[PDB]
Amino acid sequence: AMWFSWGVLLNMVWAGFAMIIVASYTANLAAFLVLDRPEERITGINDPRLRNPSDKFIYATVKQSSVDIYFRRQVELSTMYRHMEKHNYESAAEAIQAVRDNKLHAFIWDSAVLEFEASQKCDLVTTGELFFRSGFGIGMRKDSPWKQQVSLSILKSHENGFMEDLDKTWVRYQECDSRSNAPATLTCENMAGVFMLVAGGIVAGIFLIFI
Amino acid sequence: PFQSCLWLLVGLSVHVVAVMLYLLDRSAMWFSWGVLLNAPRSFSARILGMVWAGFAMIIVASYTANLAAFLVITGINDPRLRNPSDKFIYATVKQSSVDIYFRRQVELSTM
Amino acid sequence: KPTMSDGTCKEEFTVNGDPVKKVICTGPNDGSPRHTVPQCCYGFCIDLLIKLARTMQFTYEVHLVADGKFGTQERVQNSNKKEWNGMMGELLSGQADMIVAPLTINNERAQYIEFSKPFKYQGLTILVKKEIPRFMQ
Amino acid sequence: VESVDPLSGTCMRNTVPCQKRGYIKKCCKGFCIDILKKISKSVKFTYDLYLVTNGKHGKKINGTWNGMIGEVVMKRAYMAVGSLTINEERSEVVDFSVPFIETGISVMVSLEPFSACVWVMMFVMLLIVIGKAIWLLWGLVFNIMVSVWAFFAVIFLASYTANLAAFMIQEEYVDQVSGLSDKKFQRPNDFSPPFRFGTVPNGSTERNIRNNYAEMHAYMGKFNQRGVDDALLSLKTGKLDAFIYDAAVLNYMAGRDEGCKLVTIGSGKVFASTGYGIAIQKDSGWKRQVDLAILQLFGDGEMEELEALWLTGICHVFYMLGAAMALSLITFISEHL
Amino acid sequence: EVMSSQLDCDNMAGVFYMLGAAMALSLITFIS
Amino acid sequence: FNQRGVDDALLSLKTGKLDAFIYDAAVLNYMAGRDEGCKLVTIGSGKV
Ligand SMILES: *[C@@H]1O[C@H](CO)[C@@H](O[C@@H]2O[C@H](CO)[C@@H](O[C@@H]3O[C@H](CO[C@H]4O[C@H](CO[C@H]5O[C@H](CO[C@H]6O[C@H](CO)[C@@H](O)[C@H](O)[C@@H]6O)[C@@H](O)[C@H](O)[C@@H]5O)[C@@H](O)[C@H](O)[C@@H]4O)[C@@H](O)[C@H](O)[C@@H]3O)[C@H](O)[C@H]2NC(C)=O)[C@H](O)[C@H]1NC(C)=O
Ligand SMILES: *[C@@H]1O[C@H](CO)[C@@H](O[C@@H]2O[C@H](CO)[C@@H](O[C@@H]3O[C@H](CO[C@H]4O[C@H](CO)[C@@H](O)[C@H](O)[C@@H]4O)[C@@H](O)[C@H](O)[C@@H]3O)[C@H](O)[C@H]2NC(C)=O)[C@H](O)[C@H]1NC(C)=O
Ligand SMILES: N[C@@H](CCC(=O)O)C(=O)O
Repeated sequence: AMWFSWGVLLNMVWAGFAMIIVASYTANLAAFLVLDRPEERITGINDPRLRNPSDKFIYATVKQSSVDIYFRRQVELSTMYRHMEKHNYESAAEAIQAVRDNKLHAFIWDSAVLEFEASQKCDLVTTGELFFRSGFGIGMRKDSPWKQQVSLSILKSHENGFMEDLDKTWVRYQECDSRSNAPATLTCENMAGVFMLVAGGIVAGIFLIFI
Repeated sequence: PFQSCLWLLVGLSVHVVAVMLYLLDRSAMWFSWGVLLNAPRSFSARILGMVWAGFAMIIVASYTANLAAFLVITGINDPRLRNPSDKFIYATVKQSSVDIYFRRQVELSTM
Repeated sequence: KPTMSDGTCKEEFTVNGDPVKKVICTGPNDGSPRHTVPQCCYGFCIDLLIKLARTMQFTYEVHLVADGKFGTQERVQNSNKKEWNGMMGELLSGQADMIVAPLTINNERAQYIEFSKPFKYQGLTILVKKEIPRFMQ
Repeated sequence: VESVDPLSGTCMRNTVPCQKRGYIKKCCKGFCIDILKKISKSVKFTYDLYLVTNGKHGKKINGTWNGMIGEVVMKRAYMAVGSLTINEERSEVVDFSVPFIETGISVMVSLEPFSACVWVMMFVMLLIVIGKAIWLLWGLVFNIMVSVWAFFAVIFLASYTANLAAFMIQEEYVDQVSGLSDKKFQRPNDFSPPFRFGTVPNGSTERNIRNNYAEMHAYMGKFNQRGVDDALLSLKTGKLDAFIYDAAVLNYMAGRDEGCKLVTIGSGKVFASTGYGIAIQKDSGWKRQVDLAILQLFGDGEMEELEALWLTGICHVFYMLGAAMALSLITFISEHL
Repeated sequence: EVMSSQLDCDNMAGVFYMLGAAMALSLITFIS
Repeated sequence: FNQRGVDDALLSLKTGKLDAFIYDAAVLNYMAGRDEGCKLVTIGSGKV
């Protein structure tokens, strides 16, 4: 009866309960892999942790920067500005290093930079939403013909694949990856533990149940 | 999924597997259909039978996974209401509180 | 990147075999004593500057910002005088002739200095540290 | 452009009046309309809006233009608002404002779970537990001390299914275009079924494609279609594979569609990065104030609101067996050794 | 809402109900 | 079983000294919406 039970379990009513236990095991193993942990992330600038910040969630930006100006000259961004104006860093590097060393909870900055830091570092991920769709330009002193020349040159640069190659050799040159598709493959650690347990039981069985 | 394409492909591959097994031996049908639906031993083609069992297990796993995959207005701020047309017709009760709500409001004119 | 022993940049190529160019850029070495030393600038804005120098034939002397910021206006120490600090602060003072850098095009800065067509249509997002990943029946 | 209100005889709602040529009255709304109203309320100037009756966006016939740009350079209209792509060509005769909407050229088309160590660990465990022993161990892996090894194998099956499902819920593969730097569009006659893709004539995308890749414009010379909606319907029908068109328009069209089958190429990348703008008279005095106005709209954040008001969207094995046959041929060579 | 299922340790849950029905069937098969 | 302080009661519920907590609807909804983690939740779909 032992060989029958252990044979049916490890592959009429007992076979039904065995098939049910196997199906339940497979279903639970699928549910504990296809899904994920409770959602905990920043949904953009409209996130409640930024609207009414505290000592728990500390976020800022680069001191004396475009973000600083953006948060400055606006009435509905008064609280956020008042909050950031006490944690701002002198450079972007120190801020990234801060949010990397778990000093900051968030860091407002350019997408062309933050999405680049998510390409050269898997521990740093950009937020959800995107605001202030501006752009980077060439600084020109007052009204100068060099402004028109440079602007025409940039227009001609975008006209072809110059900026495309400039992006493919600097921006698109990502070293890391994107975990948008979270369950990539099965962890080898679990299979290692299963192999350890199986080989252990097989060893103990070959040392006891053998003779 | 994949309709009768992958089905007839796996079927022709099964017939080719039985043909290759019969060519390696000199029964095969019972082995192929037996391994596929869950039987000569050895015959210098047992490895091909193991590979066929692997392909069968992969087929079963793929079928189960695909069977599990093919089984398992955003409010007032919906774009279908912000800029309506003759396709998305919506309204309310004439001379009601909703009517009053949408009436006296500058940003709720269009609706 | 810091210069070599004889003031030069290591000709490092790309993965495809592209010789990345570099230009000598004088700036600060590093609660912080003032010190001006030449360094090696290389990247997007540098290649773009090389392209602009290729199109419009003009010699250039690349240098870094005296401070660590970009360009924001601020009140003076006295008499309430609006003065810009940063790269724009150097551009208005004549210390610089052109700003080739991640310079956001906004309304406040445009009222003093002119901007060209956006060579990088970026935006403003948030950077957050990722969470914890890391036969058990 | 919506028709005027027949219940009054004039333009209704928050729409602005615009003529269309001997000209009839028509109401105008949308994104660039709100932008125009905002900058008219900022720069403070009265404006007479009207639809162009000579061409569309802007092209170059012989030596003169025949679009909105032509309407500007011929002193027939001071400014030009709407979907107008900025390039080096148009910016030569007229001027452009700071881009309020970023766009460009884009296209809109219609064993993995098991780790590499798992395959070696299974073969190593089968080697430890020969002759028929290997066949029994590998046979029990699929579908009395071996019983335990069966139990584990059962688990190994469960995971092999579970993970697979996960691997089916993770990866979202699609027939994405390999870009403009690919041979998939540079050589449509190379493959067996000729990829049918085209664009609109007299456009900025058509003027940029012919100046970046002659082959594209050469092949799309007969694959060109008139009308964006007609092109979309051609995509839905099956007479057209992909569509090369403006980025913003394609994004909105992908966001707002009768169904949800159409989608931009890739995650949302755009070749030839540019942006919409406002074409005004060359060497004018409004360029400065207009730029300051639009940038003020950027700083205020109203641009995001207007982008969420109008541009808002509602959408968005056997080969291994063949290798076993090669392994069977290698095993057939050892049998006759 | 992703975790592990243990089906608790109280009341009349699954499997045990099937074992009970099998016990009743066995009671009807042993008394026959 | 009366407890003083809403935060203390929530901390007691997170500790295990309190099974449930009967309190104002809005405060509990906000507290469940915004917390240190995502463990606390209102009874039912949102009945009051
Ligand atoms: C993108 O941009 C391109 C252009 O850049 C657009 O293409 C134009 O599209 C329009 C609309 O489809 C085309 O116009 C069509 O033409 C066809 C065929 O021609 C019709 O009209 C001609 C008239 O020309 C003849 O006659 C004149 C003069 O007539 C007589 O008297 C003259 C003086 O009194 C004398 O000088 C003449 O000698 C003559 O005796 C001649 O000058 C000319 O040589 C011709 O003989 C008729 O002859 C035809 O029978 C026919 O009716 C029409 O069928 C259509 O109705 C429409 O009018 C235009 O040709 C296109 N141009 C080009 C260059 O392609 C695209 O449409 C744009 N795309 C989008 C999406 O907007
Ligand atoms: C970053 O910038 C800093 C600038 O503030 C750099 O600091 C400087 O570093 C140098 C190198 O160590 C310091 O030492 C200098 O040495 C020279 C040489 O004279 C000596 O050697 C001769 C023999 O050759 C000997 O006969 C003399 O008696 C001296 O012993 C001196 O002339 C200088 O005065 C100086 O001592 C500098 O002191 C230091 N400058 C400052 C202002 O601190 C720093 O090196 C830079 N870092 C990098 C990585 O480049
Ligand atoms: N945006 C283009 C028209 C649309 C297109 O060519 O994709 C223009 O202004 O010329």
